[PDB]
Amino acid sequence: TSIAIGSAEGFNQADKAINTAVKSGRWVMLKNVHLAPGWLMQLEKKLHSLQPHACFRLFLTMEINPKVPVNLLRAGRIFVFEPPPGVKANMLRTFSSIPVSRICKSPNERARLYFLLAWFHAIIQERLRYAPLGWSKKYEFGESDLRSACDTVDTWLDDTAKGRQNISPDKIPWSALKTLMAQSIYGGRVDNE
Amino acid sequence: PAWMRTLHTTASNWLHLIPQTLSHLKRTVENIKDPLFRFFEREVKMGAKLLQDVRQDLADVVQVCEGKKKQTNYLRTLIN
Amino acid sequence: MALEEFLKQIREVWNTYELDLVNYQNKCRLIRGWDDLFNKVKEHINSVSAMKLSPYYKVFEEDALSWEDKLNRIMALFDVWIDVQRRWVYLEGIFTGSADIKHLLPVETQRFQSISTEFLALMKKVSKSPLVMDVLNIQGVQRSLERLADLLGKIQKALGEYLERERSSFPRFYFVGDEDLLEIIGNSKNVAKLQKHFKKMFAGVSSIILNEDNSVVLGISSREGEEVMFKTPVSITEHPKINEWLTLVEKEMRVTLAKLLAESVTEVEIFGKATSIDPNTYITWIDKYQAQLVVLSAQIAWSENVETALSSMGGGGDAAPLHSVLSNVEVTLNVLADSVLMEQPPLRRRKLEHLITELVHQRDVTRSLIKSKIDNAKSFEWLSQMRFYFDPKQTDVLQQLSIQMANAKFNYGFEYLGVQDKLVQTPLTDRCYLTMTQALEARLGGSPFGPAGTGKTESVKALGHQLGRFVLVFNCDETFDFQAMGRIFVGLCQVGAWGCFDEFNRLEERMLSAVSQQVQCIQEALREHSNPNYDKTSAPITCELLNKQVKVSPDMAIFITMNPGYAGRSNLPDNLKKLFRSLAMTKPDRQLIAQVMLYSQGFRTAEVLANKIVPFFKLCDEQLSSQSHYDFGLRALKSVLVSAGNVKRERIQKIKREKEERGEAVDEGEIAENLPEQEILIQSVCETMVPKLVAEDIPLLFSLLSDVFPGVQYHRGEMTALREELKKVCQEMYLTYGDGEEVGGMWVEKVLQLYQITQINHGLMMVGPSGSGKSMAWRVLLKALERLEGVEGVAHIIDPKAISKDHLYGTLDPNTREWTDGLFTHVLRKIIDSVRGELQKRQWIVFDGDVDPEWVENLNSVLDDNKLLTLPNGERLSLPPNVRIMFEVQDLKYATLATVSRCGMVWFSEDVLSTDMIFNNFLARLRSIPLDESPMLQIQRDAATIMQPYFTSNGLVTKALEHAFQLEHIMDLTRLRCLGSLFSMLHQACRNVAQYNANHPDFPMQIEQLERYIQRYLVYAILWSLSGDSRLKMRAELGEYIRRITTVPLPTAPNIPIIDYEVSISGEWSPWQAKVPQIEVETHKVAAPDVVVPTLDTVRHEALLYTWLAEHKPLVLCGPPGSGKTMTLFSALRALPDMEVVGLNFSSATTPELLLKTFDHYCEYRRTPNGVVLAPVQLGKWLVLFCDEINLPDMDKYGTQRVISFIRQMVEHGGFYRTSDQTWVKLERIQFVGACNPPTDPGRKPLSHRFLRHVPVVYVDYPGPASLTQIYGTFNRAMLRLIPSLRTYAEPLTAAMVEFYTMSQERFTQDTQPHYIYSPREMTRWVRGIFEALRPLETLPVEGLIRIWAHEALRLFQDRLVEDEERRWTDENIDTVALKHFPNIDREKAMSRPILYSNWLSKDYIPVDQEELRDYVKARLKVFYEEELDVPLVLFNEVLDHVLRIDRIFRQPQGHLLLIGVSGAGKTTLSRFVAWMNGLSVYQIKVHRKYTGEDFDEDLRTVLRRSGCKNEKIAFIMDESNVLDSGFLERMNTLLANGEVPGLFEGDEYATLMTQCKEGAQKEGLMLDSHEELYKWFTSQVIRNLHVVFTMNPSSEGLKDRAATSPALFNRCVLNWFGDWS
Ligand SMILES: Nc1ncnc2c1ncn2[C@@H]1O[C@H](COP(=O)(O)OP(=O)(O)OP(=O)(O)O)[C@@H](O)[C@H]1O
Ligand SMILES: Nc1ncnc2c1ncn2[C@@H]1O[C@H](COP(=O)(O)OP(=O)(O)O)[C@@H](O)[C@H]1O
Ligand SMILES: Nc1ncnc2c1ncn2[C@@H]1O[C@H](COP(=O)(O)OP(=O)(O)O)[C@@H](O)[C@H]1O
Ligand SMILES: Nc1ncnc2c1ncn2[C@@H]1O[C@H](COP(=O)(O)OP(=O)(O)O)[C@@H](O)[C@H]1O
Repeated sequence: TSIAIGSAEGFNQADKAINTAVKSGRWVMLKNVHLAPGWLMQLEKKLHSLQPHACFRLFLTMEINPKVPVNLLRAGRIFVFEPPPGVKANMLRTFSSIPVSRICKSPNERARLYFLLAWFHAIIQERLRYAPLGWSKKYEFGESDLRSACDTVDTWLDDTAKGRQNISPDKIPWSALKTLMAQSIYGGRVDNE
Repeated sequence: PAWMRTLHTTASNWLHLIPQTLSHLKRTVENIKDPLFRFFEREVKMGAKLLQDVRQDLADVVQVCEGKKKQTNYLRTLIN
Repeated sequence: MALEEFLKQIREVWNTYELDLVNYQNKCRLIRGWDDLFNKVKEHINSVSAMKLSPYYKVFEEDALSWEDKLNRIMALFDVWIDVQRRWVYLEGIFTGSADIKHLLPVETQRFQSISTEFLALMKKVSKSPLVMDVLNIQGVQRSLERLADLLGKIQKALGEYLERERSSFPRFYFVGDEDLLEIIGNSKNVAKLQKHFKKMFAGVSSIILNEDNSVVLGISSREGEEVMFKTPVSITEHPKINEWLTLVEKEMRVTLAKLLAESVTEVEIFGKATSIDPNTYITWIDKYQAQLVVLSAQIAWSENVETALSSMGGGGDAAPLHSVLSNVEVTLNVLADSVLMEQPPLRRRKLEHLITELVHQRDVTRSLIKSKIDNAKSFEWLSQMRFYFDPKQTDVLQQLSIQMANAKFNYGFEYLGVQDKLVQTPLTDRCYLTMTQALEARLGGSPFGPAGTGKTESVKALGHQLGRFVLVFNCDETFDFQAMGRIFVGLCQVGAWGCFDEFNRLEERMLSAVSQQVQCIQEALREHSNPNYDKTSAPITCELLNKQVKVSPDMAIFITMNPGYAGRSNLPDNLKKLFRSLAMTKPDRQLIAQVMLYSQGFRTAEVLANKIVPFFKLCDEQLSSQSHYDFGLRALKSVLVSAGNVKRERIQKIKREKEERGEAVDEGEIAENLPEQEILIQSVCETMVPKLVAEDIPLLFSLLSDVFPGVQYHRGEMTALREELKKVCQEMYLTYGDGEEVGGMWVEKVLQLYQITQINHGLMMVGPSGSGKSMAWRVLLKALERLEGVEGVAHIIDPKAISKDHLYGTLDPNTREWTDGLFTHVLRKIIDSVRGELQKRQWIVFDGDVDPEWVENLNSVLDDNKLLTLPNGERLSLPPNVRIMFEVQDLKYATLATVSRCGMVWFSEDVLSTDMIFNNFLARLRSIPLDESPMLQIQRDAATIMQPYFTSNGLVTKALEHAFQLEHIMDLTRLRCLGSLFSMLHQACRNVAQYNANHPDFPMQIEQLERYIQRYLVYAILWSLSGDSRLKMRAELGEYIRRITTVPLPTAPNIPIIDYEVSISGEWSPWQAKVPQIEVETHKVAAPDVVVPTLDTVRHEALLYTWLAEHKPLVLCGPPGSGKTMTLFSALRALPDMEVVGLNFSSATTPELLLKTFDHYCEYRRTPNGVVLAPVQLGKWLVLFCDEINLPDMDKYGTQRVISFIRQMVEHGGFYRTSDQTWVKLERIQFVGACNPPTDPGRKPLSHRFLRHVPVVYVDYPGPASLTQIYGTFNRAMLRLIPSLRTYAEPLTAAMVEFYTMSQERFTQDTQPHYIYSPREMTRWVRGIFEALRPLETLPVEGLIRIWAHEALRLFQDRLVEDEERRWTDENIDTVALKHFPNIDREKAMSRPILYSNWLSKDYIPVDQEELRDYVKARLKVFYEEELDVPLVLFNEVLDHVLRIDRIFRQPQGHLLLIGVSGAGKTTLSRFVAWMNGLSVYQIKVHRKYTGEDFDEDLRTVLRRSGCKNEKIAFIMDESNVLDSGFLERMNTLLANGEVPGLFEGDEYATLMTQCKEGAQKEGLMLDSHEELYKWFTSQVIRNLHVVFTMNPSSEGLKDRAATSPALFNRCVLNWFGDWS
């Protein structure tokens, strides 16, 4: 049960979902909980005096914000999500996120296209670290851009390759992918010539 | 006070560093037709205004640090 | 006798006038012809006033008087009846046509049956005798109509659920408010009333076409008159239900648009694949079909031609038929350009412009395709374009057309868009199209972000219109919460419409996170709709919105346009950002948008014009001086290009008219060839940009024009008729009018520029410093336009910052989801509805006040081209063409680029309104308007003649003002503040002359005496107006300068300044010292609160305040705390018996609500023919609202004090707005006096210049050492008369007092501690304490007097000290001062360090021994333990000191304590012990976690009831921890300062309090019956009985914060620093 924090009915849904899941053993995720620190303190107090089901899990997804209560941080286990340390780590994360069955489809060139996409994403995200030289500003090149690029690659490869096992590299729609990534997927965030 | 004396010395040194005069450009019937003059007049105007404001503020700070004048809200904010 | 003839005419008209009645479905006879009746009533009222003007009026006065009353009554009745009738009509249609409402809502159905019976009975009575007077003479008719209106309103408000269900029935009703939805549902039978509501439910359908029966819908029409005729007309008789035939109309609209598109494509296939096109055939085809249809057909033909050419070239080595496509496009473009070069009908002209834009885009695309050597139709260089494919073989007409971009495929929605302004399709609108279509194919939203003026909101609209979608634009703000956005989403999903939520980042971050859920579920529903596995035969795709299953239409989409570069905007959560595909729209291609715009408008030199005009705008941006109101962006180029097209059309029409009237020879080609397009563009550029320019930038911009456009000159038109109207209006308004370089020429030019801007922009801003003539400019323009065009001008002036944004725009109730209209919303909706003909008048909504993004960014869609006021409840209000939105501001330092860009600017400088103009206005008003309401007029004329030489250019007043601007004043000096002060003082001089004439009927003032008096008083008033708010040194400086520069006789004193002299009525200077006698105060009146020892400053300030108050002019007293501002004001008001003063104590949390509570208590609202008037309950008395801390109220982040804006509106405009019903309330018999500390003091803010313009400021400084010596020597001489042996010690003692005071005031300042404020208040308390000690004693040696003096010095100057060294300094300096001024005394006897005084061991206040006091306190503590509180206390010396101090304060009237010290030091326990000792009952508020402001109000009511009605002495002990909100501190501040909270007792609570006060007064033996006397007695009792003891910790920043949050804690509470135990 996924609930986005921020509204009073959102708090009611969160309370009801937690009360149901601590008995049924289902998972409850609450997003952007950093926007309600007082309700976070109340939630920590509620969680301390509780004996939930063995399979119950409560995920609280937030941004790193000093307003998050300290007692909640001590009560839970913290996982920090941030850009991967390097190109190799970025490519490993990309290859882990993308399902194997998606890459290993009918065209044998899809694997190489996905590898090139992963390398491009890793290079761009690593260039983001050097803010004035790698880019001009800290662009939000993230997972959404990678997913959109993968969807575009899949769409245009299935369009060009009508279920064939192999497609000649000359026939791959390079212009389509390049233009859509430069103008729509990655170039949409770019506001600099 | 220690911070009062430190700010007095700093403001006196800054007043020594910053220049004191900047004369505005003179308008002429043929000077206006020159875009270079149309830009340099804006440059000198902004520079002179900022210089006058900064010099007045630093003089007020020095006056406060010697106790000659009382602290105001703007003077308190500037000193802070 | 013409008055009698006209009265007889009116009598005959009203005796013959009958209500025009028309039958209503055989139910009743409804009144018809409201406009004629209202116009007749207005005309007759104006005629009666015109007769009141004449003198002969008297012989008929009473009769005419009687007439107006009847007339007024008529108006009043018919100001309600119409509304009633209208309401009933639609309500009837809801309770009769619909059968489900009786089962759903039976109770108010029966209620409406009863009210309908009453209404039909009344209508039958009217039908029996349709005479207007006979109807007016019906008993209780007015009350009956008001009761019917109230009941109808309650029923109408009780119909929300039915309206929601009906919205569910017809989804487009989600975009219609409850009022208009009720109107639509009720008036379903009478279709003619629904025509004004179709614009809110459809994109381009503004009205529908019916037959003569109004039973068959033959088609639809747009706002431009374009009509679409249905192939299958919709029959209303077959489908009586409103929603059913509305749905049929929408479906038939789509079907007929599809069929007409098919026919148009079949027709346009001829023009395609054709080498030469006949212009006549193309024009016939264009006229045959709609604008969107002809553009779509051209796009389809071009796309199919390009596809065929690419299929032909697919071989690679084949020929290139793409050149054929380019040639056909160029031929058609040449035909279109030739067509637009000659006169065309406006609809065909817009069609031709759209076709030119589309074909220029097509030509560019084809040239790019040829240049890229494209030979395959599957090349992405062709696939990335927007391609239109038509399939005539498709059975479903709605699916015959497909629009494809890359892999994205869309179906045309076939929504009728009317004639929409098409956007040049530049490269960024192509990139925008590509990115947004990619987002749509992924079932995501679109997010074009970037600065403002880039195309984000229109590019979204243009893409939606290109796909034939209904795009709804929403101007988001912080009030778009989860529920409002969810309901908007429900409406969009059910309709199938595009939602463009602009300024999306203005929502709260929590609200964005919450709305992410709805966006995600909507996108999931859309994605499951896209899968081919889904079949429409199955259950429709639904999503979970607002706990409801809402069907989702595949045509729906969500777009958000935002500018992330604004600071203070919300950050979208990542889970919300991942739902949208973002695109940076930063640099629009302005060169192409111009070139294409000028090409489509008929300019032959469009390329040269664009290449000259875009760099010109860049040059203006980068070369003109940087101003906050300058905008040279895209919304300013498109404003110039549109104006250029309009000006070219006007010039062509003018040339044709000249040719017609001079011979007969007209040729379109000759005119087009010989036309100065350069001059047209320059004229538009000037008309748009010159008004905003500052004085120095005009020559720069004209030099830029000469550089970029050499040889062309801008000669502005001479609007002779408008200038004559302006001259007449200025003459009747006492305003100076001038032509060119004459006095007032700049102002008249500014007025003409404002008139020019009104015609181009529906949003205006008059930007300029206070007193630059903006208000007079637009008022005179409105009156002149009314007199010239004959269109009545109505102006609604709104102060946007004097009220909250909720009160300005409206409030959505979080519980019942009911919308309450704000001020601007109510005004705009009333104009739009046009119940009383508001659409036939020129409506100007002037936002006079400060502009900040928070309130004005809600007007982006209004001041844009959407012209829509978007509300959170999904309602959109279209701006009528006759409405102008005006912003009269003094600066734009807080407005953003989005606001500045959307509005036309007129810059008023202080040089526009010269001082000669103000002098002329003053002199004309003096010579024309009598001061009494004629000997007074003759006196004014003579005085104006005498003052004429000095009120000239380079005169005495002008030079004096110029010199005074160089001095230093306690407040910022403005010209109009000084001028208003001077004019008020001169009016007072004229009134003084009139009073002298009245006092001497036999011998009135002669010419020479009047001249002498007026000249001397002019010098005196210049001194007191140009230097009143400055120190004595600056007053002396101004006096010396005037003596240098004046020729008026002046006092010949060698050193006494002129400011020390007054002007006697005999025309001679007389010293002020002659009015300052050495008075002898009574012994029992020593240092009393109302006793004033006259001094020079006292008498001068009293005279000045009397001068300013007698004119009812609001005024301000600025000075250090305790200087004597309140004392001087009360002493001056004592000379004005017809003025009742009410004291308000401003704090940092003060809002206009305090003033509203004071008005609700001391004043009343009454209804008059002219509106609502708020006047004091007392008759013939003027209420003086004395505000004590005017500059304390909090200034927001945009530099505005809301209460200061409220007071400025109430002074400048003479009233305010009631937000309960948004009704203008006019103040009567109310004036304003304010008091404040200098703005440089901590916590004080500088007052607005607009506010300061209306309030003269007088600087009341601390009395000098000589003045202090005089005042307190008089007090000490009065006091020491009790003991004769001490009388000879009156002179030294005072000196010692003064000396010590001065020393303390020099040693302890606010730099050390915030509460280290020493004032003559301390000296008054010193005299009071010594007098109280000496009063019971019959004899006392000098040593006892010195001991009392030292004790009082310790209690006043040492109790507040924080550090020990300060207290040691105080002790040592008291000793030294006493020895210095009292030598040869027993030092040890009078200065034994334990200086203790107490009345516990005796009847009198005599010195007490420390050990005896300790034993007595021990015994009393034992009794205290055994009775009240059994908490043993250890007694040490500081405890004895503290209990003595607390007893001292508890024995004083209105004695409040502020005990500051560490928690656990015993402050509360000692306070309770002393209160028990003195018999006071201890009251403490029991604060818990649920303790709110209402609980504190109840506790305050209990305390006030006990201490004011029951005569019970109460010590109210309050801690800083008990304060949970700032309202606690506000009420405590008011109670501490005044002794009564104004809004605490309201409703039945006030009645109960009045009954208890009457009982208490009867117990005391007083005869009080009136509520005012009862409340005054209650306040006196509360003052005498309630002692508030405030305890807090010794915080550093907390004390400074409290010094502003609760000022009375440091002025009315004695501060005791207990601190920590030493
Ligand atoms: N044409 C005129 N000739 C003479 N006096 C004028 C003229 N126009 C305005 N004034 C006077 O000059 C003063 C300016 O008032 P006005 O209301 O025009 O100023 P404003 O720009 O609205 O100031 P604010 O920004 O404070 O509202 C007033 O005394 C006004 O009556
Ligand atoms: N391609 C274009 N062709 C013509 N006018 C355009 C074009 N792009 C923007 N405009 C105009 O620019 C102005 C600002 O555009 P708009 O989208 O309202 O701004 P914003 O992006 O700040 O919301 C409007 O007058 C709009 O019609
Ligand atoms: N001429 C005077 N006669 C009597 N009291 C005076 C005189 N001048 C100053 N004072 C004292 O000055 C103080 C003024 O305080 P107040 O009237 O509250 O002024 P403010 O509102 O400016 O603080 C009073 O204590 C008053 O007795
Ligand atoms: N002189 C004293 N001797 C003994 N106990 C004291 C003394 N002064 C304060 N106390 C203690 O203070 C406690 C309550 O503190 P209180 O008087 O309420 O101080 P505060 O209100 O400043 O917190 C009492 O229970 C008592 O024990």
